[PDB]
Amino acid sequence: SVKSEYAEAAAVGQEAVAVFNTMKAAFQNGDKEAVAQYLARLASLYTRHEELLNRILEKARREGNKEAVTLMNEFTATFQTGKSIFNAMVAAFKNGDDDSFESYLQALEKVTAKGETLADQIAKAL
Ligand SMILES: Cc1c(C(=O)O)cnn1-c1ccccc1
Repeated sequence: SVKSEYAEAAAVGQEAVAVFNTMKAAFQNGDKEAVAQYLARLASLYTRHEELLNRILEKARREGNKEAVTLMNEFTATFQTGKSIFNAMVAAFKNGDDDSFESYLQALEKVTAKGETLADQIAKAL
């Protein structure tokens, strides 16, 4: 069901949360080789989540489920905001710009928390 599919996407999202916080600790401690590997892991996790979310949105549209479509349109738009900030963080790491990295890390935390306040409504609508 789209709902088992939603729970699958939610767990993948949670895996990125977990890896992100381990990565933030590694960044603070100065362990750049660890950060590099976590950033690759996260890229894969975020690419996977994006794919699952598009499949859920496409299934909502074929169902003609208007409230689910509306909420997933908003949620996916916010996801692209996170994606752009994440890509900028990765570039700041590549450039050795720790100031920008710290900034982007903070901004991403605020974007993802705001984004996840839509989850309750998505789950009831799907
Ligand atoms: C997971 C997520 C959300 C959310 O879960 O609401 C909002 N943006 N992002 C995101 C974070 C990093 C990369 C791409 C997207």
